[PDB]
Amino acid sequence: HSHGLFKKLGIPGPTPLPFLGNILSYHKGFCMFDMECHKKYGKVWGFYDGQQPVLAITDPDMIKTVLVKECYSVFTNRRPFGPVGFMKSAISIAEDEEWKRLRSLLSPTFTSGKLKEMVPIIAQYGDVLVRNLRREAETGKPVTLKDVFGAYSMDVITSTSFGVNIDSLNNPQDPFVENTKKLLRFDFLDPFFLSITVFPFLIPILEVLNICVFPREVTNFLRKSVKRMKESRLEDTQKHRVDFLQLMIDSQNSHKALSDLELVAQSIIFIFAGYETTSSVLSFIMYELATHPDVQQKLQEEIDAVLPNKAPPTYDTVLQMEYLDMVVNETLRLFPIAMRLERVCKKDVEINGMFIPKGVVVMIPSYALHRDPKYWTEPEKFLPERFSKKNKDNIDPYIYTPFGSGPRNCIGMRFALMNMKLALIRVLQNFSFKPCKETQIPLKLSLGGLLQPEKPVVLKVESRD
Ligand code: HEM
Repeated sequence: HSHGLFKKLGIPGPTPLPFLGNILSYHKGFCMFDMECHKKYGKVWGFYDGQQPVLAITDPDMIKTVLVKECYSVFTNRRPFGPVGFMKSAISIAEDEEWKRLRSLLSPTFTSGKLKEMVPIIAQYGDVLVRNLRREAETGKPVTLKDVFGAYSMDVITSTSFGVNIDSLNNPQDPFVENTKKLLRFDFLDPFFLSITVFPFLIPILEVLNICVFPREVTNFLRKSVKRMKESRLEDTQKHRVDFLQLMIDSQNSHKALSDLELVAQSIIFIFAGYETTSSVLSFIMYELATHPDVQQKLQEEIDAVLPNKAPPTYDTVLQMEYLDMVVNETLRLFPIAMRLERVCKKDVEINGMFIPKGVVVMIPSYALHRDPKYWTEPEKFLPERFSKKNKDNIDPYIYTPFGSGPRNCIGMRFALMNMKLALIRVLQNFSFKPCKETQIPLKLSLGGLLQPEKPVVLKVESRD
């Protein structure tokens, strides 16, 4: 019962109930709870996830000392979350020294160089998306974005980690599409995870019963999948391509190296971390564009000016589109799908005047901060202008953090950005998007612990001649 803590330190917050902490307050989701506390406790506050104390911070400098300055020594890990199994060694779950080794070994995977080399691969599935989406534009019945984009997203993950070239959308069956599909990001407000937070003592029990938040079904398949390919597939050499797996294998053959269990776990996590995030953001971007016909027109003019007569998109060409970048960034402001960044304080400290005791989870409420009236004129509005070179000097890099910051930010950032824009450039060269009847306006965020549409986005899709 650390419920005494925040008053003992003099830190404001809502009143915990015995056992539950402040969880009952999650009935309206992480984001709405965060915005409420901000409005009423000011710069910093505390609360309890069961008996787990969590201190929220909104100070640009404070946030930076945590994410940047003192990542290495004090604020290195995220909070443990459930029985994790062999995935305990995935880079985004790993901790302290184990984590640093992996971050180092996997860094070259996401180089500028290696990114450029993957353009021809992912571009090839831009084509396929178009081909596909076209079919629906003829059908004239409203499109489901999460489905069209999920396909695209899966298509791109598979190929860029050993080239498993599959049209997911039309191959509803293939063993490989089915397993991966089931790799859905976790809802830390579902019945299961709510119980884990209140009875965290129940975790070691589950670990001993070989139960795991990553279903046995999918991970088994994948290890046994990666199995055949990793050796006895490319054990014949020739036509070596660029993909995360080879990239990781190449460091397997001459604090170095990756084990045959650690490599399987990164492979899985990349999917987990990339699959639904990419597809979701892309839905939010298409939503914004359809409910803002103007911005879409502006965007299609830029694309056409840079890439005349449907010319195929490229690396250098993509880094050159400033309005595209603006639209992507605005969308992320409004829908920063991680919602919060979190670090566990490993030892007593004081940071710009405020003392953090060992064991507290320090939490930065991204969704809140992105909508804070202090930094944003018209917070709730979709306005890409906000991110023009003529203004970007006015956005604070520790208020706007859709991919986090410091040494433990999204290692897949440049790749996510490039991949998404590629999808957009090709989709927008060919079609336009339009609100439907079944389109929700204004859209409504879920009650869950995911940032996602309450009801999946469906839009009218019109071809360009
Ligand atoms: C647009 C979709 C995506 C968004 C919004 C996104 C956002 C983030 C955020 C906010 C974090 C936490 C950073 C922190 O703790 O401060 C993160 C971590 C991470 N992301 Fe991304 N991400 C996206 C796609 C990706 C992709 C495509 C990959 C790689 C394939 C990726 C791999 C990771 C990994 C491995 C971590 C943990 C890094 C570490 O602990 O060293 N995510 N992501």
